[PDB]
Amino acid sequence: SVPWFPKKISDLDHCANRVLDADHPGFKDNVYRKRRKYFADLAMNYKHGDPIPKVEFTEEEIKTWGTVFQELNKLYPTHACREYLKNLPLLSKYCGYREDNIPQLEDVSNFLKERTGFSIRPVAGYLSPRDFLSGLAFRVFHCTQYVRHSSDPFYTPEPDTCHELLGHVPLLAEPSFAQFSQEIGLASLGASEEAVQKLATCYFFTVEFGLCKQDGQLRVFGAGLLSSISELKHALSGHAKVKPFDPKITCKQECLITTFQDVYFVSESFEDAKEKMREFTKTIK
Ligand SMILES: O=c1[nH]c(=O)n(C2CC2)c2nc(Cc3nc4ccccc4[nH]3)n(Cc3ccccc3)c12
Ligand SMILES: [Fe+3]
Repeated sequence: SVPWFPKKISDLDHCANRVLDADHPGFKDNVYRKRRKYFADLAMNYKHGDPIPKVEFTEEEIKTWGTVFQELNKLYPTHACREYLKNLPLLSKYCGYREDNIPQLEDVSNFLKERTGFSIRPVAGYLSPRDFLSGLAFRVFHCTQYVRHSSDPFYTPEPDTCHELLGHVPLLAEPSFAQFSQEIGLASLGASEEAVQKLATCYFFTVEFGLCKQDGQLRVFGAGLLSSISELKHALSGHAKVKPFDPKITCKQECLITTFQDVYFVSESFEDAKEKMREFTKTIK
């Protein structure tokens, strides 16, 4: 029968806590060790209704952010979709997006709440697909608060806060994107294991690695691209395989992690991607 799923936004307290390795940069770092523990604990003890704890980031952490931030910002005008470019300066103004400042999740959450009703919840680590997607049903983005190791600013084995803030947040501020995202979460609620994996894959090739066509040009809206200097350039380089976004086809595609994607999917628009998902979710309900 139907598995447990959240019925209200505070119900995410019951799944968001259901979560390093030696190959990771920073395994070797005792200070980074304690820091990550500190971030994980903040997420574990967060309960819905709490202000998200404000963090004093270290100078090393801010420098790492600045390095990623600076290089990525050179590429956004020519690579990011128009919605991304529209919202990014608003975040600069209202949430302190600067090369020399890491935005606080609480500010970003308040900004999004007034823009689309989206909000942030710090998450200690990787959640099951089901739990992660369930947050979106209440317009809750489960969001990492830690920073990648300073040794390698340009690669992270995992979503860190830099990826969340530069990759995800600007589009969550966009009504059409937020509707699309929430509908993925809503479709997942209490769905079968198979449906959840299918929805997770569609989410992956849209929210995380999606491309869209705007005024005849391919642009990027996927968060994983927008926080990855290499793959951002590669995705629009012309040497990449591209297919039309089509849920029944896209949900079969394998989600690669330790490498560039084999293929990227192109949505006509967020509205259209939304309409296709709606048609698709009917066949998996
Ligand atoms: O917890 C998740 N569970 C899941 O099942 N999915 C998949 C989509 C259903 C997730 N996805 C993302 C965010 C995310 N952003 C990424 C960017 C590039 C590669 C992987 C990414 N995962 N997270 C958050 C997260 C937080 C800490 C460590 C790993 C992942 C999850
Ligand atoms: Fe992500």
